[PDB]
Amino acid sequence: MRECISIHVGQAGVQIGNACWELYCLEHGIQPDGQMPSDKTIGGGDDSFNTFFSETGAGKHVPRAVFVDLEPTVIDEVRTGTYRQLFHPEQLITGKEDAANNYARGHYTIGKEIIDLVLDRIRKLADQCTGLQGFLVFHSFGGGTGSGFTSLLMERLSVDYGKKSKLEFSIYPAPQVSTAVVEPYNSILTTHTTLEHSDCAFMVDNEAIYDICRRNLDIERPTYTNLNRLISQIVSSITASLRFDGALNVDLTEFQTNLVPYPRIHFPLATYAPVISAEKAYHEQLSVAEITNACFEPANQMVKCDPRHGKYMACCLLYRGDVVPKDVNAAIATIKTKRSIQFVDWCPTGFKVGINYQPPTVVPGGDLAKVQRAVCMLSNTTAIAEAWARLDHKFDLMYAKRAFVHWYVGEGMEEGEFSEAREDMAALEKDYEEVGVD
Amino acid sequence: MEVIELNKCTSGQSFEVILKPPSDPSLEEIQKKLEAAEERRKYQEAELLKHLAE
Amino acid sequence: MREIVHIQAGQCGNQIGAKFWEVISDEHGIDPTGSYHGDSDLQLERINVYYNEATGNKYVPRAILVDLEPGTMDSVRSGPFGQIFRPDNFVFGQSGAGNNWAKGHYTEGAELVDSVLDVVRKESESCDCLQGFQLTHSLGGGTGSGMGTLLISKIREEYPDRIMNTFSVMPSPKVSDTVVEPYNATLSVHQLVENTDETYCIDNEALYDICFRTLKLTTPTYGDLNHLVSATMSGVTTCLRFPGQLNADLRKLAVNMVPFPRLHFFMPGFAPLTSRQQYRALTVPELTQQMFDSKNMMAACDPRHGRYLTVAAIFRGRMSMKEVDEQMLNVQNKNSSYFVEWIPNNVKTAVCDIPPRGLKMSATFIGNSTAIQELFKRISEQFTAMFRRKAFLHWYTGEGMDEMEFTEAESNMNDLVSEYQQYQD
Amino acid sequence: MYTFVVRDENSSVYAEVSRLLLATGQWKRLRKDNPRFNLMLGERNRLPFGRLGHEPGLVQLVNYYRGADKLCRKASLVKLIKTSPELSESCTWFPESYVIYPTNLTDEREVFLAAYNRRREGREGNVWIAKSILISSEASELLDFIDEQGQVHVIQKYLEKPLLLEPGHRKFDIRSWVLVDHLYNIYLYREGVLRTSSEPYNSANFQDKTCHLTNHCIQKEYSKNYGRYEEGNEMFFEEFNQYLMDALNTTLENSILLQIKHIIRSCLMCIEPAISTKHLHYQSFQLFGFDFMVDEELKVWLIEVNGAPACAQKLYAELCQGIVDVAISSVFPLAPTSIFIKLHHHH
Ligand SMILES: Nc1nc2c(ncn2[C@@H]2O[C@H](COP(=O)(O)OP(=O)(O)OP(=O)(O)O)[C@@H](O)[C@H]2O)c(=O)[nH]1
Ligand SMILES: Nc1ncnc2c1ncn2[C@@H]1O[C@H](COP(=O)(O)OP(=O)(O)CP(=O)(O)O)[C@@H](O)[C@H]1O
Ligand SMILES: Nc1nc2c(ncn2[C@@H]2O[C@H](COP(=O)(O)OP(=O)(O)O)[C@@H](O)[C@H]2O)c(=O)[nH]1
Ligand SMILES: CN(C)C(=O)c1ccc(F)cc1Br
Ligand SMILES: [Ca+2]
Ligand SMILES: [Ca+2]
Ligand SMILES: [Ca+2]
Ligand SMILES: [Mg+2]
Ligand SMILES: [Mg+2]
Ligand SMILES: [Mg+2]
Repeated sequence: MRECISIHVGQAGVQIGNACWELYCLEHGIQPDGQMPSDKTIGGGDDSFNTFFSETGAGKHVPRAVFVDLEPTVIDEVRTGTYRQLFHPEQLITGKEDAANNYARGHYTIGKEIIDLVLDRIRKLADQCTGLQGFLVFHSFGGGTGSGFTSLLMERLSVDYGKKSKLEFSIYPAPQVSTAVVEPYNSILTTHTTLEHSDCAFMVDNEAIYDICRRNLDIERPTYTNLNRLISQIVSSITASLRFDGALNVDLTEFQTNLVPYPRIHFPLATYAPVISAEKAYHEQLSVAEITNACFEPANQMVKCDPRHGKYMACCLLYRGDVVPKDVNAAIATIKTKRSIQFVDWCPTGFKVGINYQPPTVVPGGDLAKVQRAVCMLSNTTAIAEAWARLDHKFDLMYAKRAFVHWYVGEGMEEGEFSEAREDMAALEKDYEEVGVD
Repeated sequence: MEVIELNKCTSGQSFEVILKPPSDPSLEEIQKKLEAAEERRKYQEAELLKHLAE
Repeated sequence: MREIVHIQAGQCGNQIGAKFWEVISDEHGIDPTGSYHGDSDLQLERINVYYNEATGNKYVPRAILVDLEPGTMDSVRSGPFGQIFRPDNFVFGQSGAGNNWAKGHYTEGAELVDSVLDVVRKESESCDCLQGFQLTHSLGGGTGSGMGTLLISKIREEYPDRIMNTFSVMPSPKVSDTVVEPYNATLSVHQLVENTDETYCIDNEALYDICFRTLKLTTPTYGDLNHLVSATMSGVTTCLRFPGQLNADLRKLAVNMVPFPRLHFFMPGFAPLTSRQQYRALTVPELTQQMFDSKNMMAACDPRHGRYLTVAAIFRGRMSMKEVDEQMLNVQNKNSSYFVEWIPNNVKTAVCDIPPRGLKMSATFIGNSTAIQELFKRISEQFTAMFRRKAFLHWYTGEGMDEMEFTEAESNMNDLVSEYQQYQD
Repeated sequence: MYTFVVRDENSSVYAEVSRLLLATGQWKRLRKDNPRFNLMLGERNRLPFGRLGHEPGLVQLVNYYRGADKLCRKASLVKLIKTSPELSESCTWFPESYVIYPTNLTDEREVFLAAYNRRREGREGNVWIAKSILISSEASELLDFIDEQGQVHVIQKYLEKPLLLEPGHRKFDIRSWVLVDHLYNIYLYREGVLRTSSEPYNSANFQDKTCHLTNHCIQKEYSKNYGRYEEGNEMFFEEFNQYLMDALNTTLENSILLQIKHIIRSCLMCIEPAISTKHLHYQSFQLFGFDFMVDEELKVWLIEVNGAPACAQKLYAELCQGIVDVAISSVFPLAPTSIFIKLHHHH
């Protein structure tokens, strides 16, 4: 049994982390007070859920998490929320004034004076691990803290924990739920200084989560609560293998091996289905072939793109529910004869498949409905580069006029780090095209 | 259409299917980046105060 | 706990500020004695942003009243809410400024500035974490213009990394006290260019034309103009005074509205504006057609003569947020020739559930528009029409100023016009 | 008030569409780099599809189906036909073709020689054509001509028995314009053209390519009888239909039109699961120009498919207006007797 330490940075990272650990508890049977009736080893044990929860002599199950925000308003929701008893105060770190959506401010100005503190709190969670696997980092692209402070924390974690792996859950900026104009800058700044420090990154485009809420859940104007309860469902499915008995994705190392053959291309696309409204009278339950066939629809991708005009490098299918291998293979055959799935000639055309028999848990009173089976597909497609193209294009439009650039230089950053960062994306985009197009 | 490495436990099972075969900055350097920008903030604020003194 | 420090200076500064505290104090359930009597916890959530909590559950505004004559401030202390302001926060002289920028900035004002900063420092020292400052004042007078900018220059010296925000009233010959108002305004504008992050331009002529033409006021008065500024000030500050994550911090707002350090002069707007057909409910489409209409803008500038660098909208009231987005996206998509295409998504919309007093719903417009150059063009034209003949210069040279400093203020603002011009293309 | 942008100044077709849109008073043109657009008339090469469908509140539409180059490229078309089971290698309406890469760079060189040596042995007609033009009956010259270049080429069977119009004894081809809207309905323009050759067909001299190539630019450049029989070497369906009835005692519908409507279906239906925008975040629609050949047995063969074709001068008005009815207005309705023929199919 090896431990996994989760790190939530910024508002988006913190709220999403609040919805995952809420979901983790309902899944593993943990109550708000940290008590777990099904755990027969009191204050000890090396079970599959112990990779995410430590135990106290009193029987409390404490998440292996650390929350970090440069302003206390968002983390204060955790200290008084439903699951306040789960964490102790050390795990929650808050500042006094934020980064004002300025990467330079979160990385340099404010980050420098708080970096040593975070590491020390993280070192305390590491001092409980008998064999720490790595870290799961949740943050946003647009926020000054989520972008600026994350890249700095990543640089430092590669120094204090060299051999340890580091995965990202990043939030792609979408104008429909953002009031910041400089989020392109931040996104492209953080992705540059973070690239060589992350082993595998799952981008969730708010635009995708937004339309999935409006279309499937019939929410006219979704709130962050709606978005986070869905995002944590995907996260739960991706982390399940680490928290349950199983043989696929049993530790963070298996994610890079099974999903990232080329290092810089460590952004797998995620697809999820089904997402059914809870307010529905009563839905006809989908089969294995129907939910699998849905994983190849742009409508339920975490990043809107067209995989048909890309080339897959790897592919995983995580099933949760009443599913058996006989049904999985059946659907795959039928899909290959219909769909357009072009692999790269230096990778096998295969699918690693995991199955967990416990169906997806739903938050009481949430928006999602209880389904008997559901799947999450992690596919490394060159089609995700479309996201980088859009983002890069917006960057070019502003930087051409140096718009807003003074706010970054005013916090000590050099104007050169802009182009240097943008040239790295230009290289990232070329690596995708060299691997996909003919 | 082959199914290899079938692993089964009580909570589930995982396997593989093959359709077709194929064909850092040290601690010293980060403290310098941080202290370098902090020096350009100090020089920009000094020039601001110098302007205000004039 | 993100506290703001309010400062009002001069005749215009204090009367407008006074009404401002009258307007928001009503929205937060604060009575003229400081006691709270609202009915919604949303009223107190962000109350410590503009108010200090004294003993007995009393809420004392975080405001500093400044003037070089006692007249105007005596009226505030005897006005409606005058009793609510901290007694020590009244800092005033007796000389007066004689509507002279030089007196407010170099001679009279200089003698009183140190003691006003003594009070600002006393308010900041109590703040758990200070966002920044906001100053209400006029630019055509002598105190709020001459001494006001002196305070900003000195505040930025003692707090160089805090946000400096101002509500500036621009003079107009149609609403003119003295003929030296262009001199005073041209001299302040250079200070605001250098030492302020955000400045809400408010042209008195626009306020006049709005009262005469739209509101149907036969003979408008300063009080009528101040009502609008109150409603407008109450509007732009909604982001900061209630639970809204859209434009929370002054620095965040500045970071999203100011693409360039010097172009930070905003055009504010308000809707509805109805004459006493006043009970009619106003639909979301109507709110948006007026909010962008020039006749609802208070800079007296035609936005269709320039381009929008950034735009912030705030909608207050129980309405369809889905319908808000739809109409906002409609305005952009039907007039995308007036929004610069080199700033993606330069139009942001915030929603607030608590409406202003006496309105089922309203909207507030905040626009960083290159058309604001039309304002600085009128001032620079009136300035030159006199400075070429050295007319009325003795009032200033007699206070220690040189014709050189006037020539520089001139050239410094003609440069500001040119700057707004290269970005309009 | 709908809005659109233009990114292809050289397009003679959509240039007219842009003129008709503004003549409606309900469409507004924007700069070619403004992303707040309802409709895009995109560039031919490297159209930025990845940036479409990401503007909130806007339903965006584009005039190029992403991935249609599979059908509008010489080597791509051949590869598509021989690999797609919907078309099979035994396809009867497409000339036997092979993809040949130059030796200075898969490749079907040896496969072509086998079928070539089989024809020279059986006394059959062994005349092939290379393109990406040379016509020769010797395998040595066709291959040697490709090596002298540096791009991919295609060698397919040359129809030695083409149908010849009389008087004249001249070759010709047929151009059919097909429009596909966002719902993937296949509309065929009721009006086609025949870009005819003004020179008599001669099968004993492939050196002079004036009587073998029916292109409008080659006939108007290397032909000495241009415009003799019909205006601009373009005979339309009415006249060509009357001719078929007078000489052969049959109609254009029965003899050729049925095969054309069948080819257009089998090609477009084949790639529908690959380019469809039925569940995409944006919508697509494209105009196509199919080039057919007809032999002396009244059998229709498919030559190539143009993804950015032009139109006959006489038919610019009627067709462009039709593109606005079924493709644009059906998505952005404004405030007949269709000039198309819907080719129903199973989606
Ligand atoms: N999906 C999702 N996105 C969020 C959430 N909160 C913020 N965002 C997105 O994050 C982006 C802004 O980043 P923030 O997380 O608010 O910034 P921050 O980390 O708090 O850093 P500061 O700039 O200092 O405030 C916007 O594009 C939002 O759409 C959330 O709870 N869920
Ligand atoms: N296998 C074949 N049999 C008979 N004729 C052929 C042929 N292949 C090509 N041609 C002749 O070549 C001409 C078409 O050439 P092709 O279309 O390959 O070049 P191109 O694409 O530059 C012209 P366009 O795109 O305008 O149709 C036709 O007029 C046809 O007569
Ligand atoms: N909107 C508004 N403008 C005013 C008011 N009082 C004065 N002004 C304007 O301010 C300018 C005079 O400035 P004033 O406040 O008298 O200067 P002071 O000496 O600093 O107080 C003139 O252009 C007036 O039009 C007022 O109550 N409301
Ligand atoms: C002297 N003077 C400018 C005024 O009394 C005045 C005030 C307000 C107004 F709207 C119009 C006028 Br006029
Ligand atoms: Ca245990
Ligand atoms: Ca590493
Ligand atoms: Ca004195
Ligand atoms: Mg924040
Ligand atoms: Mg006065
Ligand atoms: Mg061609």
